[PDB]
Amino acid sequence: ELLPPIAHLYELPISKEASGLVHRTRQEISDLVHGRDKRLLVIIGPCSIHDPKAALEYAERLLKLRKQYENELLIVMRVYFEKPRTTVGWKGLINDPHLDGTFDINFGLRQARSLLLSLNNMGMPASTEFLDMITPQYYADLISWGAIGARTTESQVHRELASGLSCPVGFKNGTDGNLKIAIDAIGAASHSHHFLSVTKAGHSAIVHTGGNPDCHVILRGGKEPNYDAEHVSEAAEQLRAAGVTDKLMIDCSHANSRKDYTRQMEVAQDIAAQLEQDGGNIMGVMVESHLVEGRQDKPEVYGKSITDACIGWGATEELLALLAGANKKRMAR
Amino acid sequence: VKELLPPIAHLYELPISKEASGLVHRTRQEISDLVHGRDKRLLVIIGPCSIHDPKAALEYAERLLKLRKQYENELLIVMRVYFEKPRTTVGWKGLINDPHLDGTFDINFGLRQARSLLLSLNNMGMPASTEFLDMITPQYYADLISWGAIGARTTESQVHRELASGLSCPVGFKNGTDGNLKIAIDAIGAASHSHHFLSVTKAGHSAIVHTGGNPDCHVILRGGKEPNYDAEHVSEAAEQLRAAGVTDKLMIDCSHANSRKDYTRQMEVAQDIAAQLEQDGGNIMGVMVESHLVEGRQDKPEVYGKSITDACIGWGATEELLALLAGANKKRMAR
Amino acid sequence: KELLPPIAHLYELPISKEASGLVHRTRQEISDLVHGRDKRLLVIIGPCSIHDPKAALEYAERLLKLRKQYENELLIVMRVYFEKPRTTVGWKGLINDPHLDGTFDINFGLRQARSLLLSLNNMGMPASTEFLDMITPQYYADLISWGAIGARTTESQVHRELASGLSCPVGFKNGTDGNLKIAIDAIGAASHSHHFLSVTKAGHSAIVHTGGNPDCHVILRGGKEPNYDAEHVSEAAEQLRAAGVTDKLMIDCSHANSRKDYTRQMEVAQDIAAQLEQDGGNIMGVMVESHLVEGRQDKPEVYGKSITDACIGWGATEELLALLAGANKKRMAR
Amino acid sequence: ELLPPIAHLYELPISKEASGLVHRTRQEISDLVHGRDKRLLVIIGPCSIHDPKAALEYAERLLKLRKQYENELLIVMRVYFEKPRTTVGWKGLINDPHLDGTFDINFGLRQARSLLLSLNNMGMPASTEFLDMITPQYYADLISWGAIGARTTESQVHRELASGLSCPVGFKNGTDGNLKIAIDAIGAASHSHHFLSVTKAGHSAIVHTGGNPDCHVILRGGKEPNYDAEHVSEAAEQLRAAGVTDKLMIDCSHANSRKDYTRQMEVAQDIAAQLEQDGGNIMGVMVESHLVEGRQDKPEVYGKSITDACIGWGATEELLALLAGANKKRMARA
Ligand SMILES: C[C@H](OP(=O)(O)O)C(=O)O
Ligand SMILES: C[C@H](OP(=O)(O)O)C(=O)O
Ligand SMILES: C[C@H](OP(=O)(O)O)C(=O)O
Ligand SMILES: C[C@H](OP(=O)(O)O)C(=O)O
Ligand SMILES: [Mn+2]
Ligand SMILES: [Mn+2]
Ligand SMILES: [Mn+2]
Ligand SMILES: [Mn+2]
Repeated sequence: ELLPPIAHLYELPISKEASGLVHRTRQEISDLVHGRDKRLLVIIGPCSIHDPKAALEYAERLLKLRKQYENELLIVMRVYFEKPRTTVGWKGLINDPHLDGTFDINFGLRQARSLLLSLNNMGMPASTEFLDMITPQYYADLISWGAIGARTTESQVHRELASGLSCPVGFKNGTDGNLKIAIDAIGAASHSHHFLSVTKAGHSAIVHTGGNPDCHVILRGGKEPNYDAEHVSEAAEQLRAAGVTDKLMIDCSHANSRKDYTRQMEVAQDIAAQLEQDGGNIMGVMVESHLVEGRQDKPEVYGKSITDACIGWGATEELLALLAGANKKRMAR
Repeated sequence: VKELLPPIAHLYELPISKEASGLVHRTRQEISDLVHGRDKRLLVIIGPCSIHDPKAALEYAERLLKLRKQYENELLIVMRVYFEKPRTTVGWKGLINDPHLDGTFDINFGLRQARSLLLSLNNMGMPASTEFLDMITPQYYADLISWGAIGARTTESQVHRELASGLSCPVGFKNGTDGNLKIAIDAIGAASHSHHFLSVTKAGHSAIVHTGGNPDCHVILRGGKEPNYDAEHVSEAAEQLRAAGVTDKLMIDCSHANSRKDYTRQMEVAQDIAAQLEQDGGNIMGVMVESHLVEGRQDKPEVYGKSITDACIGWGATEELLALLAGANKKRMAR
Repeated sequence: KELLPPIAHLYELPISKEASGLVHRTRQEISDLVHGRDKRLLVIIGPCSIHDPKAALEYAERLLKLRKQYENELLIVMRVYFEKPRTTVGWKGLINDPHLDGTFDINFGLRQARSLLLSLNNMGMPASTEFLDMITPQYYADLISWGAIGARTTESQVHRELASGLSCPVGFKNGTDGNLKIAIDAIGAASHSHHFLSVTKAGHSAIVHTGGNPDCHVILRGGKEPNYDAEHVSEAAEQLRAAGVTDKLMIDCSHANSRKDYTRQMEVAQDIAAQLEQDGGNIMGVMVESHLVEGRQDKPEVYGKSITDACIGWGATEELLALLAGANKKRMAR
Repeated sequence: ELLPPIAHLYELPISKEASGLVHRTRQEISDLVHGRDKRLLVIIGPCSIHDPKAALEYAERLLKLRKQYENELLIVMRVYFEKPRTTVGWKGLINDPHLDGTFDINFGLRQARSLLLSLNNMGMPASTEFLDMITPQYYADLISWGAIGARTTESQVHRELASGLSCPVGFKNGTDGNLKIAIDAIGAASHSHHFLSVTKAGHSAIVHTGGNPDCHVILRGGKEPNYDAEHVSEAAEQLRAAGVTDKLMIDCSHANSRKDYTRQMEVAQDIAAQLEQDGGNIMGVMVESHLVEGRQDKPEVYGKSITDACIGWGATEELLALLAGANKKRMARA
């Protein structure tokens, strides 16, 4: 029997501190999306959260780099709770918290909220992919930035959802490299919509959204990678042609790394080079990172991904120093 | 946030009848048989791109009904009764979302009107098909639907695969808007399995549902960068379907990216399909045709029985096309 | 079983401009009687219980002409009782068992009740009922111009709570053995704001915060002995004033005041008429159990005849209203 | 914005131990009601719970007597969360937990469940008055015995509620002494009913109850006390005449004590004397007891009632020893 959002909000109300961090971080990101600040947003963390203990440890380490680079980078943790599978598979912590096919969703949602509250309370803002239609009411108030995945960008119900989120939202290009669907998606999500959704009390209702002003595109690769300068420039021209923001984000992972975690660094280096030469259209990057590098099918090793392979903590330090140094130069112009 | 009546309210005013229930049951089975190769009739999903007027749709049904009966040994005719439309950016999302066509978004009326029409259609002997786009609306009218599509833009979406996994009707997954067929094959795999996810009950309250899987899914070739209707394309698709361990019987959409911005090309496509059915065409179990009383399209709903969404062929062309397919499939069935 | 929420019935049967206006008006007009601003006599009259809408519509049609005829002396409002409190067990009314066969088709019952109430208000006839259940009122309350809380539930806090949140005037009946203080206590209670659990138009439980009902009053319905007469009214008015609440009250001609003998309602009416002639300043209303055809029956075989408490018939009803109208015309002249 | 029962059941699931205690205690009480065991049920504790700390402390002390006297008495704590007022007033911990007019009902219901779980976990079963229609779904699973109050015994919605409780239920005679309404009530509650109620998920629904076979009456005084032998005998005769159990419970407090806390001991002494002589129709008693005696308007003194005045802990030890000694003799005859 599903507990409604209000049950979880009662046990874990948002705090003054978390509320302020979310509010502030959303604004700060808005400023990047609309070209009012030239810091580089960095969405970085695990492909998926499967352990909260490890995620809290990861956050603790990342928090120090968030503070150290705060003049060059705006660091936000990937705290992904919902995973889109190619066919079937584990859909994430909310759907299957115990990782055993028991689908204890009430526990999952509790655990997700708790972790998010803790993260915000320690000073680390959170980001996630919004995949399910009904789960967001549980934890959305604790999210500073949202992704709509490559597999759902073209979907109208996801564009509808985005249109009503209070956080900035990144739409990824399609799994074969279609960028126009993400540009279309900003157009869609920036408008007001009417559709069916569920309330904080667990009942279905008609909602009227005001539109999300702060959407942007994410280059995640397709058949071929789309990260490089030619690709960014091409994208920016298409964005301007559609009358939407020409500031975009580049995913170092996934189709841009050809599903090879050791290539995220190459992509980061290419981005760094663009930031040095010009790179005026770049406002963010995305990196799949964890305590320990690689991936594993069963959750045997602590702080190691059970979804997409991540770079480890050492490589993570390198990468952030690389980007911070490069962006400091861009901001000096 | 505005008041929404739960499904049970609409089920109370418009309960399914013995007859509609039996037609739905029977038609789902009949389609299952096509999907799994037990019957060589050709499913034909045919009707408007979208329903915007119930009067016209009832009239269209009246005429189509006679052909459904006339061709029942060769074709299994089912009407397109599409209530939910996926836009490229923004636009009118269909009768449920905006029944009045004026931006009033009177969804309670929409859902009532949709159920009423569907009940009337089934009652007169015409089965109905629609695209399932929204997650929460299906509980309102799903019991009146004999076949469902998941659109090109949502086939890759996991929530749509989940929804499909719990529908009691056969379901067609369309290839992607640029021609990706693997996403539809992946989608059958997904939807055929059991899933656990959040959904809303007949009473309007969110809940965890545990679906049993949908064994009757299949692929639809709707074009992409290049059309995928012809024999080479069908054969390539059947090989990929067999490789994935799912049914190699598929459906071909004559409309959309296969007709490539001419409604009248649907006839060319139908002719090509007819030729395949004559030569061999063993992998084809269905086709899809965008048809209305009057041909073409219009931005405003000024002309009766003319589409306000994608352009359709008219009634005359519709008669030609069905006779063509019937004649051709009679031959395939004789071998 | 799957209960439809109030909004489902409100969608099919929205209140009309006309019904809405009649309800609003009639509640005000009654308020005026309760607080002594108008000397017309409220008359709550109709069947003990509604078991057939056809008959009730026919009854209303006839009563409507007397309501118009006597509108300067009487304010006539129909008893349209959907919920019945049993001594032990029994048929609890149309909402609970509409088919009268123990099928308990409550969704139908509530639909039928609302439909009837809408039709009644639409034709010009205001409606009254006893509010017994906690959750049913959300379905039809908007169509009710006056409400009773029964003798068996007046002392109950959940009924006082419910009353506190009704937008219509409410009569509290004295207890089944004649206790009047519980009804006076009940006005105190219901006049204040309350917080308690209730169900929304959407069918979900919720905390409600009521504003209080300023239009409550007492009803004398008999006990071990009848309490209708002048000595009893005077005694009651003194107790009401002592508690700081309205000393205008209503007298039930039926039930314990008639000693469960329908032919005595007329005696009681005559005694009330005499009081209205002599003085009767504390009386603002009466209650009469009336139908098309007099008496009662266990099974619903005869049309327009009660299956609950025995009622007077249409002829006697015409007599009684003329009696009260004539008597009250005199009181108003003073 | 009201949380549904499932939210509280998720945070505070019933334990194996509490579940077993409830199950067992309900059976043991059933046995008393139907004359299969001659122990004396004792419902004892505060008039109302306003502080959980004090209630847990009270329980701790009572638990030792429950164990000491377990062969003669079956002791169960009064843990009353809902209070019926004469007019207006504080309605109990659930309605206003903070005691300040903030009506924080979500907190109240949480606190009530938590306290009840703790009580059952330590070995102390709980009893309460069921007043509200929607609150029971929150805490009912933790209750071993239920009362329907003097003010609501005649009410059909309370008889309906009772008909679906899994615990034995005592119906009190009316505030002026009417016993027949309680006998009628057992008749009613023992039958199946159909009515509207709210689910564990917080949505309204139609419920079909199976009937409660374990109801009995409670003598709690009226205009005059009804505790004595003549009154018991007279009640038993009426009970037998109605075909329901002639084993009853006697409240030492309220009308019987004449609203005087000191008086309860007298009543207990009279009951003890009946148990010695014969007292075959008595299965239970009710006592209003707390740490400290008397009452107070504001919650200034710890463990002292803010509702009806209670006897203190000392007097409580005296009373239980009195009843235990007396009932040991009754049980020896057999
Ligand atoms: C899988 C997902 O990215 P996508 O494949 O949607 O680009 C993710 O962010 O890990
Ligand atoms: C729009 C939809 O088709 P799709 O573009 O998903 O093939 C339809 O059938 O009208
Ligand atoms: C039963 C009820 O009267 P009461 O007994 O509450 O005075 C009625 O008016 O039918
Ligand atoms: C007040 C209530 O009992 P009653 O007055 O119903 O006998 C109680 O037990 O506190
Ligand atoms: Mn990933
Ligand atoms: Mn179309
Ligand atoms: Mn009556
Ligand atoms: Mn008390």
